[PDB]
Amino acid sequence: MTTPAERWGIHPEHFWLYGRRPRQMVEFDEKMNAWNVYGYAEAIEVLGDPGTFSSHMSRLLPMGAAFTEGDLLQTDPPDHRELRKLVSHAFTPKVVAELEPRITALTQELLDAVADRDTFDLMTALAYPLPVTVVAELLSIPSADRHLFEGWMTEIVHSLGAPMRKMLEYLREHAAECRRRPRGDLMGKLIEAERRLTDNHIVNFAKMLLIAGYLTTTMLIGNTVLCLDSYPEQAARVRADRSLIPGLLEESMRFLSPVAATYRATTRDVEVAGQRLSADQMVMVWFGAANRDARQFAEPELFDMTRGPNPHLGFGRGIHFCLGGPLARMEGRVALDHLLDRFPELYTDPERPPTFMPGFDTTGVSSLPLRTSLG
Ligand code: HEM
Ligand SMILES: [Mg+2]
Repeated sequence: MTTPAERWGIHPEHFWLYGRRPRQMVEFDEKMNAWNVYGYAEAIEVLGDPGTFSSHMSRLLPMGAAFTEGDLLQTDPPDHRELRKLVSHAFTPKVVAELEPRITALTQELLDAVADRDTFDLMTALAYPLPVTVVAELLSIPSADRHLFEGWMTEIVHSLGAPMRKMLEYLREHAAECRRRPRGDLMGKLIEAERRLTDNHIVNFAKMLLIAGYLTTTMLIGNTVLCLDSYPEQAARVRADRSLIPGLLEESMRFLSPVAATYRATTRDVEVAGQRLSADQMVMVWFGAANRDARQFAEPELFDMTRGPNPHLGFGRGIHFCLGGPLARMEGRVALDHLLDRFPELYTDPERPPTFMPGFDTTGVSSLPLRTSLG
């Protein structure tokens, strides 16, 4: 069975998508000026030692100058635990269950708009519009303004290979307005914590949460549909047994990891897998490669939606593991379950092929033209 990567030419430089094993699991990369970690055990070691492998990437900026406080992804212990503890109750299974009906209603509304189409782009119809609502609800952003965020996000991703300033100014005004009558929501918790967090900290957290929760989820949705198109026997079984959807989404994350790598900075000289890293060097931890390591996964080149256990690193591991995982799992499940209900047949179009997000550290669909019948 031809993989999505082979069929569509996904990230030829991500050699693990093509079954090739690294020469060694830790290796220095000249173009990025960074150490790459490709192995599962080595990724676990790096992720589990934040004292040596810092997430505060500003430490690598050259002599000179830088304000990332409030961004949990950039924050090391001891502040990391304190900031995460302040916000973590916004991400629980109880919150997931409270938001699920809203996500289901929005999914059905989005599908009504395309249900009669002969062809449509899954990404524009469903995968891009859906994931803003969760982040907007967490941040108490008015329903009126959520469209702004979809536009700004996709625009900024386009520029990278105006919208960011407008988004940040909205976020600063939103922080200032939320101080007027704070409520028992996440914005209020950020405001009330006690030094205290300033609007700069709150804007950093809000920008982080949009980066973290939007396009990742979009890619998960698109990637999973792409996998169903390439593995149609598995897709038929999913359609007939929707309890397979969660394991399908986990295998999609293992096989096409939306976050292909994260970043660390060494704080000291350190040896990993026989390699001598120096202090003040960048380390890229390639979740996508670790997710193909045959020391951990049997037949890692095969897409198997019933793989279980499936301890993939698509949501990370250790202190920074994805706080949004339960929300993302729900969004993917709701999107896929209703898509399959509304379209008894879906196919890619060899004349309008899928395209992929450009970032070298991502693995995901950016456009997915589909046909709703053959003919
Ligand atoms: C399938 C979709 C998603 C993927 C693949 C994903 C991937 C990741 C990964 C790999 C990390 C760890 C990064 C690191 O350790 O350096 C992470 C962290 C994070 N993600 Fe996600 N994520 C997803 C969905 C979400 C959603 C929906 C939210 C918001 C609810 C979110 C918010 C975050 C936050 C806040 C962090 C930082 C956690 C911390 O610093 O402790 N993510 N994500
Ligand atoms: Mg350093």
